[PDB]
Amino acid sequence: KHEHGVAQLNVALDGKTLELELDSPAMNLVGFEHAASTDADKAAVAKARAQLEKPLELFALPVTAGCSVASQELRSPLFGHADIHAHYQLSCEKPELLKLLTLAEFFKRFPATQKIQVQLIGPDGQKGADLAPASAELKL
Ligand SMILES: [Zn+2]
Ligand SMILES: [Zn+2]
Repeated sequence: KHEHGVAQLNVALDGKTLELELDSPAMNLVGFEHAASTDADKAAVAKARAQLEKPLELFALPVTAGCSVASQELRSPLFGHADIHAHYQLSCEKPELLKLLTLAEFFKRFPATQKIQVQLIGPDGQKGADLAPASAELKL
């Protein structure tokens, strides 16, 4: 799907491993999808790329759970419709303390995003949910 204002989040939590795949039209992240001609356009892309480099902050992961970034890919053309793909593998020393997942911070920092669609998979099974700025929590 490429619906402006909607992003997909796949989440896989197995023991100490946390895996996060975000797919999004750029419209909700930089505010356009045209090539980055100008240099008030180039700044807008650098800002986005920077917030996407700090997943512990953007996904508001508890510090209690001792989560570390193992690895991180950010593919996009901007790095005539355009997507942005972000992939993160994370290692958490105390995953028992990963109770909830808030996209509150995400909606804060990319407010042109109206909805995120979450797949979660753990050893417990598969969970699905539309998150909105109102309703932005999911129980793991
Ligand atoms: Zn588009
Ligand atoms: Zn990927």
